[PDB]
Amino acid sequence: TFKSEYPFEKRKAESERIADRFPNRIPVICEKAEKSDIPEIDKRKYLVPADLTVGQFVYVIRKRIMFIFVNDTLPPTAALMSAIYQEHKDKDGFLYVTY
Amino acid sequence: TFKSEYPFEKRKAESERIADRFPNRIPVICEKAEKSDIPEIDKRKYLVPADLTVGQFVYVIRKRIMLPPAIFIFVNDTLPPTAALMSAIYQEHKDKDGFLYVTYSG
Amino acid sequence: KIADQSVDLNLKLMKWRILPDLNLDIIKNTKVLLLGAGTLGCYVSRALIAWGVRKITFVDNGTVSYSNPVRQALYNFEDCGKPKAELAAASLKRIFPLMDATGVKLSIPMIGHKLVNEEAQHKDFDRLRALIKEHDIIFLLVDSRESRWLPSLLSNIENKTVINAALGFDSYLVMRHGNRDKQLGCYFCHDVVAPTVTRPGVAMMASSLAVELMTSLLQTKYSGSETTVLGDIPHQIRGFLHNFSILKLETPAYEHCPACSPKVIEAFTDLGWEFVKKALEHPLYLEEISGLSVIKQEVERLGN
Amino acid sequence: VDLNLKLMKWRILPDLNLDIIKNTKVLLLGAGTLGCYVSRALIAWGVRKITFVDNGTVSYSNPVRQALYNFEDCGKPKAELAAASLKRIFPLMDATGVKLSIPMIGHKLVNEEAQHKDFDRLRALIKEHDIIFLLVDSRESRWLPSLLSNIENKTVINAALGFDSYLVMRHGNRQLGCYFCHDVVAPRTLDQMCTVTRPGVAMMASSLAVELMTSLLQTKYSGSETTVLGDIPHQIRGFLHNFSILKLETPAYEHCPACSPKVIEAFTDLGWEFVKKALEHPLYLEEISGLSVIKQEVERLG
Ligand SMILES: Nc1ncnc2c1ncn2[C@@H]1O[C@H](COP(=O)(O)OP(=O)(O)OP(=O)(O)O)[C@@H](O)[C@H]1O
Ligand SMILES: Nc1ncnc2c1ncn2[C@@H]1O[C@H](COP(=O)(O)OP(=O)(O)OP(=O)(O)O)[C@@H](O)[C@H]1O
Ligand SMILES: [Mg+2]
Ligand SMILES: [Mg+2]
Ligand SMILES: [Zn+2]
Ligand SMILES: [Zn+2]
Repeated sequence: TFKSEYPFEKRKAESERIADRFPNRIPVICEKAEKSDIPEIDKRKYLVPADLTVGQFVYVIRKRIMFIFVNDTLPPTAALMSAIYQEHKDKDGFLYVTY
Repeated sequence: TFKSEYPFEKRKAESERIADRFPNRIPVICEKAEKSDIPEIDKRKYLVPADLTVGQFVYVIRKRIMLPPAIFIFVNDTLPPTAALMSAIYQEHKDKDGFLYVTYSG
Repeated sequence: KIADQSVDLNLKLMKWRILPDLNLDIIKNTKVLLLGAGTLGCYVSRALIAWGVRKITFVDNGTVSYSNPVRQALYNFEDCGKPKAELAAASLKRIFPLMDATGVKLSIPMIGHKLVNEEAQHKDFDRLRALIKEHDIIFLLVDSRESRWLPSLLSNIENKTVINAALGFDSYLVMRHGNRDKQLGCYFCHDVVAPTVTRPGVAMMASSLAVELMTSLLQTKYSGSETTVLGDIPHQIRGFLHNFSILKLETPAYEHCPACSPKVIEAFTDLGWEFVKKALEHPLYLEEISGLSVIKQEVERLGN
Repeated sequence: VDLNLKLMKWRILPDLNLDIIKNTKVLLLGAGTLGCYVSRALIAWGVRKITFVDNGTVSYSNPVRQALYNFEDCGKPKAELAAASLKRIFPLMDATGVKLSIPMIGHKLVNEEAQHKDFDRLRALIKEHDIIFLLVDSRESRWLPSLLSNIENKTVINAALGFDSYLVMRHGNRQLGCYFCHDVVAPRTLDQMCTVTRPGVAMMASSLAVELMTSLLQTKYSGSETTVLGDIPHQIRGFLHNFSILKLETPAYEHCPACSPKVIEAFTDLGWEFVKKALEHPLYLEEISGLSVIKQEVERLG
């Protein structure tokens, strides 16, 4: 997993570096759940724009691997990534999601 | 409750007697849910005919407590359909003492 | 040529472009009896001809009222005073002139009433049974349950498929009757199993669902599923306008139903009109025959 | 006809406002299967003024599906025929038909002079009515009416059909999403001009669309989204294959090619000059709405 690879001090660091360099972007991290058998994509970290919707984010993942739950909660397709960021951002500053 | 008042030896004895005096009837114990606030029933032991439906058994309870128009019946933590026959539920949710235990709540 | 082809071509396009295994011919050749040419009968008949149904027969004993045209989609303002069944048939032919559209002015005898003319209502009973026997699907589209009983019994006896549509103020029930062959319930099973002016949209919803249930029901059932090429074949559809909801329900036949009880079937088979005339004037005799009498007297002994 | 409605009020729903429904001026964009069944549901609800808009003529296959036309009507223009048909039902109707082509997005202009006049007449018709029903058979015929009705702050009720499903939804006002929000927020037979639908679908969508209007016209119970007639859903999706109805609500999308504030402002400043460019070059619309920037950011992340 991403959290396993990097410690918190490095996670919170680049996150706070993303805010100053790409403030319009939102640092999001995705990885398939253990139960899902779908392909796992080529990338995990994404600097999605704040005005991006979840449904638009589904399109980017389906393109990278031919349902997207977050904390036992599948958000509406119409939800913006910036809105989900204000409520679900981790202590490091990233937005962790799964599918 | 009914099972608290009588021990199993007495319960299974009366139930096996009911099968003699009334072969085509099902012994039903009906009690109010200890949480819900519906008028407590006055009679709790019912000898209903085998072909009686759930909805017909709902009707007799509603009038047994003079409840004006909602009533729900429960058997072993499920809501049986209204079209079900009491014999079919008695065949499946029967207790070892020979009684069918049902509960009603608002 | 373009007369018949236009409607059928539209349906062929639907079949070959979307649902190749759809059976259009079974629908087209289905002979439909519409009991009631009111709001439901008018909308049902329009959906049926759009599906290519060639033979539709209206049964109705009423005349067009001044307020009918605004709700009953086959009648115009100039039609006030005219008998409904023949007019509804003529109105269908104005839409699609190749229709085998027929109207029969006929009173369905109603249970719970003293006979006003034994000879005439006997003749009406014979005509009703003959009409049901010659058709394939029977739509029960009369507003009163006392008018549903005789057609339900005759259609069951004649082994025809019945589709009931009934309206509440903001709700509707569409259901198909069980047949004799694990038998499904009929319109009268529920009220004895569970004893205790409409919004314009209700009839439009009920009519279209009833026809779409029929067309699905006419397709061959997939093995291992209660579905067809057109989808589900539910027993009952209940819809509500106030919350824009729709529920599917299924009910078994009830042994003591005053309509489809095996004893009621047996008594009709034995006596026909002789049994019917007694049931019409004394509905309590029906509950005796079906066994409901013993059930009701038993519900008393349990509740007293 | 009024007596059946009058009984509905005091015998059943005393708080039901019938006058607001009767005096609602209704514009029907489309006199096909939806327009015909919608208008019948409307007059049953007592609506007095109904205007049909259609640029078509009755085809041989129309009468069995379009409940205002008879066999003898084939070849006649639809809009005026539909209005006269309503008067055959209810002679006191204020029913009129207007033969007008709605300019469709994604097409070069065939006759700018005539299509400019049609644009003007469309806007004046939307302006003079209270409720606009969008009952055409294609997405491209929905754009301009959706924009103009939003500019004129009129309530829009959209109905669209698939082979065995339907969509009924009302447009938000300057807020809820519009018809064009979903497809760009969530990037098959529904609203496809080549789709032949199961006959019952148009009947269901039509009645629910009108029942939604009558409820929407009633006052809201405070602390709730309900009226004396029940719910006022944003979207209704019905399916025939499993006899289900699903309700859904979506917010207005910032980069929608129809209701985005930047699209509103481009129209407000440039008018027909913006509309003409949008009709012939829809990508120019996505540039104005900001969808272009979002589309190329989905591209880079992919
Ligand atoms: N026993 C019967 N025999 C034959 N036809 C009947 C019988 N009972 C009812 N009908 C017909 O069934 C139809 C029911 O239609 P519907 O209820 O939609 O409208 P209505 O009752 O005619 O008028 P309204 O809309 O004012 O109720 C009526 O046309 C009526 O004439
Ligand atoms: N751009 C437009 N401007 C004006 N009217 C339109 C436009 N696009 C479609 N219409 C009208 O809207 C209606 C669409 O409804 P519908 O699809 O039920 O009718 P149809 O296309 O004539 O019938 P069918 O689809 O069975 O061939 C048609 O009557 C059509 O004439
Ligand atoms: Mg009636
Ligand atoms: Mg079309
Ligand atoms: Zn029955
Ligand atoms: Zn929009």
